[PDB]
Amino acid sequence: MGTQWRGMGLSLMRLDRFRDSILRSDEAVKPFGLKVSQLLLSTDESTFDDIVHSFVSLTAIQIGLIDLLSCMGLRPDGIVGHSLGEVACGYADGCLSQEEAVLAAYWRGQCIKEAHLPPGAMAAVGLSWEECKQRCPPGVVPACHNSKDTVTISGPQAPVFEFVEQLRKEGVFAKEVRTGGMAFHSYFMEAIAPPLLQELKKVIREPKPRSARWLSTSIPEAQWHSSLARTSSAEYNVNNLVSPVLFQEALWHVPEHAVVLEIAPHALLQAVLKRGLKPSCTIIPLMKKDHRDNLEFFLAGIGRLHLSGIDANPNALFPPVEFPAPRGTPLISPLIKW
Repeated sequence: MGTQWRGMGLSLMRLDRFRDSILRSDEAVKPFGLKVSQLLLSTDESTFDDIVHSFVSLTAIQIGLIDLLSCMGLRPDGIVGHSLGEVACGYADGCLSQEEAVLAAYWRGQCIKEAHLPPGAMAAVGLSWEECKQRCPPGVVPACHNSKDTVTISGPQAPVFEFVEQLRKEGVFAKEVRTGGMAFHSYFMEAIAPPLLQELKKVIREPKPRSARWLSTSIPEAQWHSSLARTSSAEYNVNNLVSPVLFQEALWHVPEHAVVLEIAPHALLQAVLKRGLKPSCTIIPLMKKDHRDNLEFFLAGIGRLHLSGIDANPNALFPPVEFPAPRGTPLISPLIKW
């Protein structure tokens, strides 16, 4: 979360595949009365202010991007999700269905609102994971282990603000992240677990095993053989919501020279990936916040991908060209140089 911005995805909606995927997601979530397309074309900035709308739109956009990438034939060798979007990771891995993932995200959002818990805020802290975790005041714990340098914590706004100001007193980098006014990955969510799991079981009926490529970021590596990690069951998603995000831990398994694509409406985690990844790795945003033409940025990302040695054919994105070609098409043989 935290990447949604007003007007996101409109540029890419011009593509046939993306619009079709968005329509399918909207149909999937149709019964509840929410239209992802309506949200995307929505003009009010507050449209993404709603947690439900933000979650649904983010999941839909991630699924659409995955569909576009699969259209060209790209087959990921690894998969890593960070807090929300784990469900999108599941859909990419094949263990989940588009309708299943969309419904899961929507139900997560809905149950989140129905909790009506006290306000919760997260602030990014320049302090490392170990020092912050021990230094955390009561009611504040390590929220997400983004990287060695940067760790985020979640808790009641009062102690969170007090510790943020105290840390800023030392000069350590501090910054509050837009949490929608509510905490995550903390004891707070623990209350919401029962109803959320009930809804997911109502939604998830045939859990499928997690693939080898997918690396759970909510299940510590020592437990990756556990019952939870085996299948992307509703319980796994609930734990994903409640448990701390061990994003940094999984990064160490990224092989050298790997090409890392950031499947997201906004390339938020680019800096974290650069800091916490092997220098040989390469990063490609695939989408920029409030960019003039997100389609151009996506095409540039695909081009950079092609420059990286991976094979991707842009023709799949657009409608097929009828053949044979019209007479007068320029000769190609003269253009070849040896």
